[PDB]
Amino acid sequence: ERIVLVDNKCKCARITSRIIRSSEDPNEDIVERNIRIIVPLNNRENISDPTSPLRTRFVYHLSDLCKKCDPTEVELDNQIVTATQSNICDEATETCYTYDRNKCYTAVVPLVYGGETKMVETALTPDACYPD
Amino acid sequence: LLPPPSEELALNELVTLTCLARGFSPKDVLVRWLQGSQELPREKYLTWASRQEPSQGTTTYAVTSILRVAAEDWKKGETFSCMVGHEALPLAFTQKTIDRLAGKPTHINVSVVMAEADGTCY
Amino acid sequence: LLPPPSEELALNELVTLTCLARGFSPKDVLVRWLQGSQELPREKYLTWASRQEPSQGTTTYAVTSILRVAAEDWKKGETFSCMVGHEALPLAFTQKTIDRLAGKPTHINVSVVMAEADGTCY
Amino acid sequence: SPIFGPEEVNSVEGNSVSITCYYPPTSVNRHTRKYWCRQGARGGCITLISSEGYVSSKYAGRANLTNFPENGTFVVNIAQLSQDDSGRYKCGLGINSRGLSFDVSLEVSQGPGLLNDTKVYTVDLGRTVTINCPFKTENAQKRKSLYKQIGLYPVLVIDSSGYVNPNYTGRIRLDIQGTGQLLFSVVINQLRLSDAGQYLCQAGDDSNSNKKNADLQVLKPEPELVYEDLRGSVTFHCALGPEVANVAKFLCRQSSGENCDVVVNTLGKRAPAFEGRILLNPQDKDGSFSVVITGLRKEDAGRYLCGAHSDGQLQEGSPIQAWQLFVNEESTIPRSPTVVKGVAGGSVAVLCPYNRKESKSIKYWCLWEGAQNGRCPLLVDSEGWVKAQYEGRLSLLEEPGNGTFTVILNQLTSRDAGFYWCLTNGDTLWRTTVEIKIIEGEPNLKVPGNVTAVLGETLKVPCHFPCKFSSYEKYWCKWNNTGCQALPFVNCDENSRLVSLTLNLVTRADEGWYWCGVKQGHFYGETAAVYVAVE
Ligand SMILES: *[C@@H]1O[C@H](CO)[C@@H](O[C@@H]2O[C@H](CO)[C@@H](O[C@@H]3O[C@H](CO)[C@@H](O)[C@H](O)[C@@H]3O)[C@H](O)[C@H]2NC(C)=O)[C@H](O)[C@H]1NC(C)=O
Ligand SMILES: *[C@@H]1O[C@H](CO)[C@@H](O[C@@H]2O[C@H](CO)[C@@H](O)[C@H](O)[C@H]2NC(C)=O)[C@H](O)[C@H]1NC(C)=O
Ligand SMILES: *[C@@H]1O[C@H](CO)[C@@H](O)[C@H](O)[C@H]1NC(C)=O
Repeated sequence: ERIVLVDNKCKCARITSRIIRSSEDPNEDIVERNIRIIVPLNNRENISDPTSPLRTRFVYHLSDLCKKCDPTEVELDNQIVTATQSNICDEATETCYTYDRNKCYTAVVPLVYGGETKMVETALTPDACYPD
Repeated sequence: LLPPPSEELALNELVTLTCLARGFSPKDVLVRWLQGSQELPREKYLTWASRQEPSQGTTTYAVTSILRVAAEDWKKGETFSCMVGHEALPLAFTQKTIDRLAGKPTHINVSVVMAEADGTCY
Repeated sequence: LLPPPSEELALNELVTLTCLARGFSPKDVLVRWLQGSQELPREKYLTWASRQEPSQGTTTYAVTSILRVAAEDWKKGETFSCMVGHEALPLAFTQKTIDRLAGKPTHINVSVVMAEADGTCY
Repeated sequence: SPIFGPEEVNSVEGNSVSITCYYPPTSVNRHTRKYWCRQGARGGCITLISSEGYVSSKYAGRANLTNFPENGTFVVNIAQLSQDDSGRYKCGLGINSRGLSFDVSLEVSQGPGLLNDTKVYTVDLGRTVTINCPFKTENAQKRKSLYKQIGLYPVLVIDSSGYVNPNYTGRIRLDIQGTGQLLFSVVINQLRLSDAGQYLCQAGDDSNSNKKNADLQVLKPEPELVYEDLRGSVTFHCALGPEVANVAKFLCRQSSGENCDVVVNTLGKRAPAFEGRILLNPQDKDGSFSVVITGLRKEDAGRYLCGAHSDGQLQEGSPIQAWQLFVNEESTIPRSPTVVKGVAGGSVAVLCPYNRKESKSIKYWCLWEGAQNGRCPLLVDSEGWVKAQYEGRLSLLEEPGNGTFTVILNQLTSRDAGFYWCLTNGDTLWRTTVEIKIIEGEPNLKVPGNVTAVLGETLKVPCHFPCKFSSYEKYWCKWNNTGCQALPFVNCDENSRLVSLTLNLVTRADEGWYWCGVKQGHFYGETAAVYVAVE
C-alpha cells in the first residue's frame, strides 16, 4: 500500500503495490499487489434512463485498467520528441460503470405545454451540472 | 420514488407508485410522469398541494403524487419515471426511475470477473 | 523461453511466444519448435540470424525466434517447446517448455465486503 | 484527504468556539453538502448540523453553519459548551461513508467555582512576569523566602538575599521601591516550561507553618493555518515584539523525533534543498519581516516556527511564533518545465503561468541572487523598463495570453545559469521558478558577426535555418524598450534557407539591435541577434 499504479474512475478500480525486502536470504523478497473494486448495485447498463435492467455482470481486464494514453516527452540525443504510451485506445466507446464526481450527465425528455411539445433538458447528477 | 407495496402485487389488478419531494424552500413545484419515454396526460394521476413540514431548523416544504398502472405491464418490464421542476435545481428538472428489478427485488445477482490479475500492469 | 504478453491474451486472436539463446562461442546453432511431441514444419515461424554481443573480453553470440499460435490452443492447455542444437553441448540438444500455470502466484487473498459496512477512504 | 483544519481546539464551559474547514474551490465542491458530525463508538458517524437546512435536537438554538464559497471555507459555531461535548469530530463534504473528511479533537475543561483564593498572571514564554507576595513589616528583619513544592514539601532552594536555585541560574533580579511599605516583587525573564506552577511564597516568617497560594500559567502559541497547493508559494509573517528587535532571528521546521531543523537564519545559513526558491526580507522599524517559499512540494507539510535567539537555533528561553501548513496537491496550477536547456550563443523561452481572473495585472521577471539572504533585482517589467546590462538581449511578450506570458533571453553565456522568478501584481500570487542550464553544442539559426554600415549605400544581412524549421514561420524585428515589432522588408528567399532584410538608407535613426525569429503563430521559438553600427 505505498505506490499507486492506477486509480481509474470509469470502472472505479484502484491498484497499489509495494516492495518489502528482507535482509536475510537476499535471493527472495516479496512483492505485493492490492486491488479494490467498488460494485454499484443500482446502475443501468447504458447510462440513460429507460435502457435495460440493472447491470448484473461486471468485467475488469487488467490491461484496460492500467492503460495510459496521454502523450509524454522523451529526450533522445538533444531533442524533445512526443511519444504515445499504449497500443490500444483508438477513439467515447468505453462503457462506464459508475458516474464520475467531476463530470455531469444530462438527458432529454419531451413534454407538452398546451400546444406543441418542447425538448426539455434534465440533470441526472445535480451536484455537478451547475452553470458557472 | 417508491416501489409498490408487496401486498398489491398478488391481487393482480393495478399497482401504485409514489413520488415524494421534500425539503425545498419556496413552495412552487411541478410533477409530471412518463411511461417508457412518453409523457402521460394529466388526468391519469393525482397531485396534492405544497405544505409546510415540522421544523428542524429552516422552514421547508413537501408534496406527493400517485399513479396507478396495469399489473401486467409491471411484470412485462416497462419503466416509469417521475419528474420534478423547481427554482433551485441546476437545469430546472430532475428525474428518478423504477421498474420491477430495481426496488424490492427479492433477488440480488451479481457477477464480478477479474481477468488477468498477474499481468504486467502498465 | 518467454510467456506471452497479457495485452494479446485479452483480445482472442493469435498469441506469440519468444525463444532466446545467448552466450555461445562459435556462431552456429539450430532452432526448431515443437507442439507437444510434434515438430512443426519450418515455415510457420521466423528466426533471425546469429550476432555477437557487447562484452568484457570474451566474445559470445546470441539468437532469437518467435512462433504465433491461436488463443484457443493456449487456453486449452497445450504445451510448446523450443529446441536448440550446438556443438559445445555434450548431448547436442537442450529443451525448454511452456504453457499456462507456469508463472502462477502462490498466495491469493479475497475479501468480500457486504452492505451496511462501507468504509471507503478517499 | 484534501480537507484540512485545526487538529486540536480547547475552551472552557459557557464559552463559544469557531471552527473553520477548507476544501478545493471546484464547482462540485461549492454546491455539494457540508456536514459536521460526531464520530462515536459503535460504527456510526451521526450528523449534528448540516448545510442543507438540518439542525439537530441537541444543537437547537446554540449553533449554525455558514458556507463561504469564494474563500473555499465553511465555519461552524457552538455556543454554551459542556462536558458531554468532549470527543472527536469531523468536517466533510458529500456522503459520510466515503472519506472526504478531516478529524478534529475537541477538549473542554471545568472552570473554577466558589474557589476564588487565586492570583493569576498570564504570560507567553519569553516575556516578563511578577509574583507578588504580602510583605509584612511585623517581620521587618526576616528573609523573604519562596520555596518550590515537589509533592507536599516546600523545598528550601530559593532565598531572597543572593541565594538562588541551581536550576534558576542567572536570571532572578528584584527591585526596591517599598522599603517601609509592602512593596517588593520578583521579575523573571525568559520563562521556561519547567518554570510553571504555584510556589510557596511569603515575606518574613512567624514559626507556625503559614502558607500562601499564587500561581502562574505560561502558554505555548497557537499556529495560524495556511492552505497552499502544489507548485505555488507561501508567505509567513513573523511579528515578534521590539524587546528582541536586535537579536539574531531564525525560522525552522518541527520534525518527528523532537528535532527542529533550520531552514534560514539571519547569520547566513540555508538548507541544501531550498536553494534558489527562498527569500528573507529586511525588517521594518518595529521588528517584523517576511519569508517567501515558492514551488511547494508534497513534503513541505508540517509545523513551522519563527523566533529570536542569540546563536540562530531553537533553544529554550526564546520567544516563538507558529504556523501549520497543508499542501493541497489536487491543484489547478498548470505544470511547467522545471529545467530548460540552451547552448552558448542560443536563446531560451519560458512559459510563465498566472490566473485567468487577474489578467489586468503587471508582470515582472527576477533573477535570484542568493548572496545576502535572497533578493530579486527586477530585470524587465510589463510597462516598458529593462535593466542596463541586459540591453539588446531581453524582452517580455504577452502572447499567447489567457494563462501564460513568455520572455526571451538570448546571447547566452555559461555564467547565465541560475534560478529565475516570475511574479504578477494581482491578489493571489503563484511565483514560478525555472532553472536555466548551459550544455554545449551549436546554435541552430546562423547569422554573421557584428555588422557595420557603409556611408551612402545599402546593407543586407542573411540568416539561415535548418530543415526541421521548414514549417515554422520566420520574422525579423528591431528591439526597443516595449519589446520588438515585426518588419514587413524581408523576403524569405529560399525554401529552406536565407531569410534576409535590407535597410534602404544609412542614417542613424535605426542604429540598434536586431533579431531573427521563428514562431508557430502564438508560441515563440529560438532566435539570434546581431548589432548594427554606422561608421
Ligand atoms: C446510451 O443512451 C443514450 C441516450 O439515448 C444514447 O445517446 C443518444 O442516442 C441517440 C439515439 O440514436 C442519438 O440520437 C440522435 O439525437 C440527435 C439530437 O441530439 C438527433 O438529431 C439525431 O437525429 C439522432 O436521433 C444521440 O446521438 C445520442 N447522443 C446524445 C444525445 O448525446 C447512447 O448512444 C446510448 N449508448 C449506447 C451504447 O447504446
Ligand atoms: C472569508 O472568511 C473570512 C473568515 O474570517 C471572513 O471574514 C469575516 O467574515 C465575517 C462574516 O462572517 C465578517 O463580519 C468580517 O468582517 C470578515 N472579516 C474579518 C477580518 O473578520 C470573510 O468574510 C470571508 N470572505 C468573504 C468574501 O466573505
Ligand atoms: C449564527 O451565525 C452568525 C453568522 O451568520 C453568527 O454570528 C452567530 O454567532 C451564530 N449564532 C449562534 C452561534 O448562536
